[PDB]
Amino acid sequence: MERIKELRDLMSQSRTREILTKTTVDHMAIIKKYTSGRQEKNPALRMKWMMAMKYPITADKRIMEMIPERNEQGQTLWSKTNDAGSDRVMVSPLAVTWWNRNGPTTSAVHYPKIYKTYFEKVERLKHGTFGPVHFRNQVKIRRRVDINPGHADLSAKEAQDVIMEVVFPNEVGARILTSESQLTITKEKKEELQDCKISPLMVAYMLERELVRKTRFLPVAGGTSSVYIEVLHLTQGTCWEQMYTPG
Amino acid sequence: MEDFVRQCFNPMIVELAEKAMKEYGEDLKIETNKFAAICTHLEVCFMYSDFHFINERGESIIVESGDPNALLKHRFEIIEGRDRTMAWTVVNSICNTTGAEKPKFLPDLYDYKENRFIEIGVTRREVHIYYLEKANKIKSEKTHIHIFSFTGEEMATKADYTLDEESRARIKTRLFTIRQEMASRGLWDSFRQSERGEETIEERFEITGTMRRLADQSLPPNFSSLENFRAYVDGFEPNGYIEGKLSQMSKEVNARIEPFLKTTPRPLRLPDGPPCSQRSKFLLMDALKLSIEDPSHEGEGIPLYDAIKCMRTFFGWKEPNVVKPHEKGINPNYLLAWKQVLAELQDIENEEKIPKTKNMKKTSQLKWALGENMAPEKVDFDDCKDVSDLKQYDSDEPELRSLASWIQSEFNKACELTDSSWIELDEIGEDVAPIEHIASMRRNYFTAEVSHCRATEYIMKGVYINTALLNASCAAMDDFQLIPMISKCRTKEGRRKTNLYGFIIKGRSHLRNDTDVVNFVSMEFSLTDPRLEPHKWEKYCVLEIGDMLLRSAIGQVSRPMFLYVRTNGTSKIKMKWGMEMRRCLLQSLQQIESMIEAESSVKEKDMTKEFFENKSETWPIGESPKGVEEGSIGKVCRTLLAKSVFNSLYASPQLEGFSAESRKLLLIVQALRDNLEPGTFDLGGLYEAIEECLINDPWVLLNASWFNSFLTHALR
Amino acid sequence: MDVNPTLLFLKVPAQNAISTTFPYTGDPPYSHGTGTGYTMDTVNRTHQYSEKGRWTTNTETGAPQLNPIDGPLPEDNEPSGYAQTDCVLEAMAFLEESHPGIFENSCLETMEVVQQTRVDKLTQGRQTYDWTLNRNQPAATALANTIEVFRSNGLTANESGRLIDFLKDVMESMDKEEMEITTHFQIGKKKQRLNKRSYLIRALTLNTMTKDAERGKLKRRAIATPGMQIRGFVYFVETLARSICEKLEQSGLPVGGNEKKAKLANVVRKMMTNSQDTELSFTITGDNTKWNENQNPRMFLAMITYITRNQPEWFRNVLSIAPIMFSNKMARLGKGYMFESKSMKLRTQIPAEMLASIDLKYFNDSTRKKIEKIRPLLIDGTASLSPGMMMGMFNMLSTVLGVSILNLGQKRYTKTTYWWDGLQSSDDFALIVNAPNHEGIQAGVDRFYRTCKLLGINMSKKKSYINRTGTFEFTSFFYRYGFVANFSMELPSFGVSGINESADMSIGVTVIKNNMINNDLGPATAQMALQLFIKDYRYTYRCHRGDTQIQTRRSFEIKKLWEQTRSKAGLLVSDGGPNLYNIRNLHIPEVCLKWELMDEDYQGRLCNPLNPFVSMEYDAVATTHSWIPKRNRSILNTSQRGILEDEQMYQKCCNLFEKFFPSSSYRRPVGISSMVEAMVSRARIDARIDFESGRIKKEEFAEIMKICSTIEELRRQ
RNA sequence: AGUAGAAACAAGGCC
RNA sequence: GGCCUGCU
Repeated sequence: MERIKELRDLMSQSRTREILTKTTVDHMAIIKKYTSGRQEKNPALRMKWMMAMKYPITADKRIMEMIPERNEQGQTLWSKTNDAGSDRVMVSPLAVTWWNRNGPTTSAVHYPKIYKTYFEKVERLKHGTFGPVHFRNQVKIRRRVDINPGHADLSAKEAQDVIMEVVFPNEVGARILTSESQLTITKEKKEELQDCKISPLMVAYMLERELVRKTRFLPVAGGTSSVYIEVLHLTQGTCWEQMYTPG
Repeated sequence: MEDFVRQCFNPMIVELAEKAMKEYGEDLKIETNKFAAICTHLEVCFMYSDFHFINERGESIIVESGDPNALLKHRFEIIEGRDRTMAWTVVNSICNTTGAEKPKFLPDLYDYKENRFIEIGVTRREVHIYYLEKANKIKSEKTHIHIFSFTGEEMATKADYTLDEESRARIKTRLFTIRQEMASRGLWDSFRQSERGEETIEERFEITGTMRRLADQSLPPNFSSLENFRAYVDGFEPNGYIEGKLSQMSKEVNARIEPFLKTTPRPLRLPDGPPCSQRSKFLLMDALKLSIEDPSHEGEGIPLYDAIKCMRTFFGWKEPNVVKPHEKGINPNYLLAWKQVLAELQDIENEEKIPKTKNMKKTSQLKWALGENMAPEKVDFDDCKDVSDLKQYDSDEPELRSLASWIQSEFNKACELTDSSWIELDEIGEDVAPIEHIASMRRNYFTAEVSHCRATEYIMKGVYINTALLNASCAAMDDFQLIPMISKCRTKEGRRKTNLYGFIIKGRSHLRNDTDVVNFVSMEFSLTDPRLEPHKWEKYCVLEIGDMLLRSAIGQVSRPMFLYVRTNGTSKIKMKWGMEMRRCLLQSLQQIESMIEAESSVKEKDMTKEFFENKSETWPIGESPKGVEEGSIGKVCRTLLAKSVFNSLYASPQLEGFSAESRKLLLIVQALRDNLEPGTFDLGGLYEAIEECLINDPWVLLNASWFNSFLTHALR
Repeated sequence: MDVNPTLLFLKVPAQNAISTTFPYTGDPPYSHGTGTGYTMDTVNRTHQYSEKGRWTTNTETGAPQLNPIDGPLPEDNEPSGYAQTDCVLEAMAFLEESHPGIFENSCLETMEVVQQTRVDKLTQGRQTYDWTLNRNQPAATALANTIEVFRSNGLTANESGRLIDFLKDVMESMDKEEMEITTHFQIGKKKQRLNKRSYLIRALTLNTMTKDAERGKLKRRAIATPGMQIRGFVYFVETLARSICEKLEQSGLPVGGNEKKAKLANVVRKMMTNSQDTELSFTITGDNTKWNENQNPRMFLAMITYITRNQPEWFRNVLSIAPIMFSNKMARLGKGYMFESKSMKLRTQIPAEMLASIDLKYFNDSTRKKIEKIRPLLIDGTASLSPGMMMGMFNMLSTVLGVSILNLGQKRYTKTTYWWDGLQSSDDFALIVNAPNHEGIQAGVDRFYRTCKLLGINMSKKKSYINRTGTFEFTSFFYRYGFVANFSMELPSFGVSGINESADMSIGVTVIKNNMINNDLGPATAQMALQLFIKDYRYTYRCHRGDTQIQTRRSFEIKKLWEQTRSKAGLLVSDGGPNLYNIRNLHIPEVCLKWELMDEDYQGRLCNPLNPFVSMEYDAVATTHSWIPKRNRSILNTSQRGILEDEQMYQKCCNLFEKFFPSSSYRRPVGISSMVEAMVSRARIDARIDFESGRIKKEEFAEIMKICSTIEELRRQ
């Protein structure tokens, strides 16, 4: 209802009507990357250079009615000048910090579920036990090891199929979950995601983070367990080995 | 041909057929029977669905035509001929809603009331064979398959015909008419045979026209066409062609190995010419500090008030006068600029509130010294063609300069300790692991040995100056700003102290490219007379500004006080890299810790404590007139820190080129020192590659001299 | 004492203190003005290493071209570009013989990729030469412009959505008598019409520029960027070349750094130790001189034709078009030249297009000679560059040729006591030669060099040296009985990246962690790097601890936030909070590390999806600090000012499409249906199934269907 | 002048 | 003379 009237509104104007009529779905991606903005070759130089300007960041126009134009001391927090090729306005970093001290507040109960792998790492490090460090020549041999702790033993596309099935049931396409392991993963992750109001895209990236396994070729010495490769920086060195038992 | 399929079939049907064919890449030009078959299939499906609207509850009205009604219901949803994505989306949605079994292959329609999919096919052969073909193709089959024929006959599963008799008879008659009419021209002959060939698609990437001709001009010289070259390659057989032309090739094409012995290497030739002069952005070993003993942290303060306080602690100012003129600019402008800075400082002091950033009046003196209106006017080439002096920008080799002794003494001074600590690093999480405690102890040793070092003071000066210059350039692209050069140190007793080295007057800084130059005027206090090493002060105008009475046993010396005034320029890239000079600490102490850990592997215990306290081991870190002198680990740390700091201060393309081309030679020499029988193919080329980078950079020339000394002492 | 750090090498071996020889703490050299002089130098030089070839006049572009293939064999040790077709084909044959079925399997994989690739893949690239504007534009923008021009001219096979159909359109455009593009003036539009020859030259041209931030060289170099017509063919050829390389143990190009080190260690172990007592072993640390200038695309076509033997003709054609286009490639000279007049005190800019007619009175002797020598090859403001590759673009295939040369020394093909092996990545190699005597060692080295000269590959004798096996160098990896850490190469990556506050923090800690894992960064060095990174982070984003009294533009808000919070240990460093990072926390994001210490008010305000700010793998938790920095905003003064409105409208349409298709952002949409058609069909079916069993009921369902019907009526109209 | 080093900056353009 | 722009 709300979508179709907006579609009619966009189709009313000649330019947007032509864009919709001539642009095919396949090219939808291309036009989404169509931009005059060139990727920066020296981001550090610009960030050090841009941070000395007034209004060096950009924000949605909503900020104009959610944050005051000036704080108590009279410093500008945002400007009404739009970005180059966007409806977003240019705002200063004081708008961020202000939002962090006087902006709207919400319940962050979902975030521990959103980035649950990172919280799992936090809690495993918190409950870990250290031991004596042994100084000795480390024979570090370079091997391909899996870095993701919560790997479900699914490939990128094999996992993405489950992601689409659980998050976007009607956009799956022709693919049917052939393996019963994928099927039971779908059952369980749909059972626990019956009513979770967070937008589907963060759910998809949740489940990519949790399910997809990743490999990397690194110099390892001992360990080789997925939870021990997590703290390889902390447990191995050129001349020392730190005994550590992740929680 | 296509005139037929367009004239008989509805433009809607043919348009959908074109969409369907071009979806997979087929062409109606080459596969016409496929186009006609797709049109027939689409029309049969639509007329199967059309004019038959399901009423309120399960049963359907066979309406006379599409009627305007509140009953927008249809007995079938048409999945055929939408798109792969859209057809599968509809299939998935309706399957999820009604729970019907998902069809492994795209069906044609979906009947709602009976809640099942239906597949419709038109067959040139007899219906039964095609029916059983799609039955074996469609297993897990709960869908209702209905099959028609161009001749007309029908079949379906369970002998079940979902559509009523009259509508099916209409479809039969339409197919019948199509067939006899198409035969009336006789294409039915081709349609009888094309069925089995249509289903599979052959890809047809072909080279023709222009791109074909180009293909005939991209081959070896003795080939006339791409067909001939491809045939030759296909029939190619290895018959010892490499060996034959190796025999034919001249023996002068060789890689003869020249042995590399002790007497082989030659001392690098350094350029000859006038001695090189100082190019750094500030005085390093000649700087003087005015102190106030301010208990305020690295940024807790207003730079202008700090500068005023530091200048009010010193008494003995004199009417400034020129001592060492610039010799190529206007010295009166420099003197007047210094007096203008003094006047502006007094003006700032008298006012109520100290401004955080002060703008300097754009007088003639600062206008000349900061290079305003110096760039030539940009003109179109059509307006300036006959001007005699018009020519390309001067692009020649930099002027040659001989090495001078001052740079080596400056590097000596940069490695000595001082009575002040120049580094207070940020905090880090409390150490919980034993390795974290070891790292903290090693880091404390490093900072204890490095903090009191002139290289670290140079790091602080460069970071502060470049940060201030970049921030001022971005904030005020038009105003001449006064920036006091401020540092802050910890005396050995623990008290805090603020130090003023001088002032920078920054001009207009409309910096577009990373190489765009912002000019500034640097004014620095000093006690070193410019008449002792004038060649080092080529671009400086040195004035005499005061007198100092420093504590000495011979009464009190009452030395003079000069002010080195010069014009310099910097860039956004140069300023950005000078704002990150603290990576020199990382480089030096990473090398030191790498050495410590290499020695800690052989001896099964950490050796940082022994290395730093016991002062046991020593390394060659310089040469004295008697010979090579070795120093403890702390001197090595300071020397590497100074080397990195001077690499950052004296960066240049010459330095990079020399570093690479001399690393090659140093590794060759090291291989010689290990009895690895090293060899070379062209050593003169390597030497000329090393020597082309030594032009005028004092740092690069000093590095080349160091390499010559290393070659002299090595290889013995 | 006269301090001399170089003397430190009198006790510490060079490889164990090599980081001292890398001046990577100062600014790298940058190019300031034009890059046209370098381009003319490159064209003249690559035409000088092949001057003994055959001169031809291309019948399509009318341009002069030089063919050194099967030319006279070199009689000197200077760079040569006279590769022998027989030698290259025989090297390929022996490479296949030593690895049976490699070419067939690689061809199968490339065929599957070719048949399953889509046009959208061409959007994953950096600056590409948009010929419609004669300018470097992002990959997506150039692709969109090319698609629009083709659709306007009538080449719509790309609507199929397959990359190969786009290549079919590219080829079909070559046979059009005259195409039409659009030009903007200083605003409206103007239709310009290009002949067949003009379009050919614009499609065969590569845009040149100068390479900045190059470490280790005194002189600046010129690099090139291709157009959009040749990038799909290049993509397919690169797919085949990488498939071949993955199956070769002597190639290290497609793998990472640690994999390169593992390959080098394995080859050294297999060569030196297994050699018997009498056998001598040597290692050559070789660099190739003028690698690209002597790589002729015709030899690449020969290699492609050999590899694709006994394959479908369409596959051979589609994989052969790329070398065909690089053999006829043109180079755009560049920006031009800036002239100065001292007496009248003015400056002037001349484009490179005028170099073919400019009077040579304004140039130096060097530039005058360059222009005089290159003028014969100038065709419509571009220079013919047939003889050899400009820069890379076939690094995989060049590595394949190098690995073939390496494999020609298995002792099955040398038939002599000497033999060789090693590793080779484009323009760099390590060669281990084993032979019973120094005579045999030198004979093997000479034969390897001479065989390289027979394939157009030249050994740099000034940058190459041979020593005994056990010590060598390869791509700045210094092996001394085991690879040694080189922290200097990684030093430039220890500052704030410049993405945003959260991204910069995560990237810095992740870089420190990774260099601790791979590059042997010490614990104390890691702690100091963390401290320095946090200092630079606070000073760059004006986010100081808040307890400090450093006055900045952002300091008032930070102090008030500091005073407001009760538990100040939960504040992010960007909010003026303390640093809790250490060696044990480098793998944990800051938001999660400080999660249980945040105040509920601060935690909710920071991690709020409603914030108007949010729009080398590093983990990052989305917060208000994930903002996006402003844009260049220099568009407003140029003729190309209408791109901003087009971008905004495209974003509106794509956002609405996502509103219709939720998964449009997760996985890219596929389908030939126009956007409006797909949205309307989805709306119809969704309203259908919602009315039947869902939120919708009959009246509003009918209203939605009426709106859809009028939308389609407007579409057709 | 100064930065810089094989070509540039020392502001650009529109009224 | 004011305004516009600093990777387009």
